[PDB]
Amino acid sequence: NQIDLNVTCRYAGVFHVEKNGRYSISRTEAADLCQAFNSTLPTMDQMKLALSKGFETCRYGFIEGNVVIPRIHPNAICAANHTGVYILVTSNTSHYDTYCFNASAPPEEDCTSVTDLPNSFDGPVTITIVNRDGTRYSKKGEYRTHQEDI
Ligand SMILES: Nc1cccc2c1CCN(CCCOC1CCOCC1)C2
Repeated sequence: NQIDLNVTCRYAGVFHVEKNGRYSISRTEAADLCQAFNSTLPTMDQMKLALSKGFETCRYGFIEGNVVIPRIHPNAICAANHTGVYILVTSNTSHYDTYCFNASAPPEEDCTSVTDLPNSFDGPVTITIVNRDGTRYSKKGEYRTHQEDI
């Protein structure tokens, strides 16, 4: 009973989280996930600022209202070579990664590791934060509040 959460650098408080390195988070689970990080789903304005500071990924994730990929550099296999905050328009499916926003984070690029999940609640799951440099932090707990997400 284990979940890996792959997390990125923060840019103006905004970061990306993948569950088990595969698209697998529902919109309701994304909100609970960010809450476990004492974070919220970013607004488009927050995300655009993060992008201006250096934030980009090659993965779809939720923000408040939309599913997006922030892109700085054109890449043919990432958001169809677009730049800016690319908005997913047409999809059959409901499960993606998530973006999260922590207001307490540094204002620009913070590429330090994440070493806590400060607002997870009591639970039976071994939750492991996995940073891009491989550093890991684990704790027993839960963050999902909706039964349909478990
Ligand atoms: N931040 C982080 C920490 C630990 C592992 C990882 C990441 C981000 C990328 N992520 C990629 C996982 C799957 O690669 C995707 C497949 C879909 O297209 C973009 C790359 C791995």
